[PDB]
Amino acid sequence: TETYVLAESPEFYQDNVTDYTGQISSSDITNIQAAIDDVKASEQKVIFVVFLSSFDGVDPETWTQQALQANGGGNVLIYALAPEERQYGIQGGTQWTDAELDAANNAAFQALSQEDWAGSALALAESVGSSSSSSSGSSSLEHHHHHH
Repeated sequence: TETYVLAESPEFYQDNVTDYTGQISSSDITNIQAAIDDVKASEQKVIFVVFLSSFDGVDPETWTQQALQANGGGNVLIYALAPEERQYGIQGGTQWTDAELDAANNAAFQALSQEDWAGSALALAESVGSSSSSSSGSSSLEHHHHHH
């Protein structure tokens, strides 16, 4: 019974990638989004990538955590990147392990040293997307249509 669910997909989550830089190519933003949705669909984990100009005076890890608090991060992961200052921060919700967060940190960092800012977010998602196995649960949906 390792098949997927037909239709009834989550129509929420308009975007998982927000920029304040305008430096990231729109198509690559969609690529990052696609990588995140794989995690959202298989691991039920919702990642959020924010490309900031800088952190002003909030600090990267502190900024992410606060954004996570306001979001009530259950399955949420806040990733804040400041390309202008080569600094970043990564924090996940209750449904994320310290190991997952670290792997995501190392994943993004690889592209960040290369200054491939968009690739860091993409790699961050891929590090978790690769976890997508044949582990299917007993779940099935249907809008049984009213008649008489």
